[PDB]
Amino acid sequence: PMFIVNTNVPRASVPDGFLSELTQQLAQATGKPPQYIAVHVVPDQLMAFGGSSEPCALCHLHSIGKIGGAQNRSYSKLLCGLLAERLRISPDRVYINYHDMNAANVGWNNSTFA
Amino acid sequence: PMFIVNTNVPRASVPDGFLSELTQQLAQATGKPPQYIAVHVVPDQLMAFGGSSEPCALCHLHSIGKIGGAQNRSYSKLLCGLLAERLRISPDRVYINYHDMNAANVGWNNSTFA
Amino acid sequence: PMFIVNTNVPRASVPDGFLSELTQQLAQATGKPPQYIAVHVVPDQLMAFGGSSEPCALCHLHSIGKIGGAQNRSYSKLLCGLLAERLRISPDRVYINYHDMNAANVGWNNSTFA
Repeated sequence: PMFIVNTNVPRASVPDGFLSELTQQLAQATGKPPQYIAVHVVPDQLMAFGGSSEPCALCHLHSIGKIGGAQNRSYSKLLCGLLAERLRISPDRVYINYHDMNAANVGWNNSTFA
Repeated sequence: PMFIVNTNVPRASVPDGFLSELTQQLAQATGKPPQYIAVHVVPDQLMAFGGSSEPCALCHLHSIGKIGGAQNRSYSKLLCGLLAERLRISPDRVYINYHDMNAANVGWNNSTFA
Repeated sequence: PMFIVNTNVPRASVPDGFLSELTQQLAQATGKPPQYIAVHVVPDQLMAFGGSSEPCALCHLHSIGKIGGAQNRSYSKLLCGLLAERLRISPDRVYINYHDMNAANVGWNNSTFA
């Protein structure tokens, strides 16, 4: 899995430990080994949500499998909860796009996962 | 819907009001309410288009529906026009990727849009 | 085609000439003219891979065709090789997502590629 969060929250408001927390919680939610989880946080962005520059987050989760209606609801509750608790972003100002990647379309370690 | 523009144009060259203009124009183009439109502009990037570094833009539009051949031509005319007028980016140095998202694959407000 | 590399490697560690080298190597690999290749490098990012903040890269290649099992293996060896040689990133700390775009879903120059 690969997770990115783009946010207008400033860098100083991203707490120490946040990447590690994202890694751990995504491993557990997806079932994937922690070694395969990559996370990326991009603060200080020029963004708006509904026209407003109040705190918001625009995100993507790419995964080989483990994407589907029920799973994605669970991920959204998890990830919105973390963004609310840690970055003080309202859940209704978060979008997360879920992308089910075929293994042949993910490169890693000089090859692909097919 | 959510829209990102990655550009090498400097931040000071992004005019005041630009995020709002994008929000408004995308609401009208997609037909979705402005409350549901999110926009993200990433200036000052290290980029090349066709081997050169004049102003350029690499973009993505993620929408739940409202993506298709004729719609996308109209969005491209609209968005290239805005990037030309406001950021002085030639239309032949813009790529926009259109992504039709399923509602179950978009998280928001602790759940999905399904 | 367009390629993005997000990395925690600092900007000063990105060699002069890297954008041009990516352009040329991707033109050759995809078989597309260099004029149609766009590249975007994003250093200094807050990211982790497997929980670790050692050097890593998270990448995307969007192409209208020229995406498939064997092609993507070849791209991954090429790109991991460049990231190792030029940015000193371990291949096993690189993900590259390959996205085969429909021509009608790519805007350019006021229209689409359809």
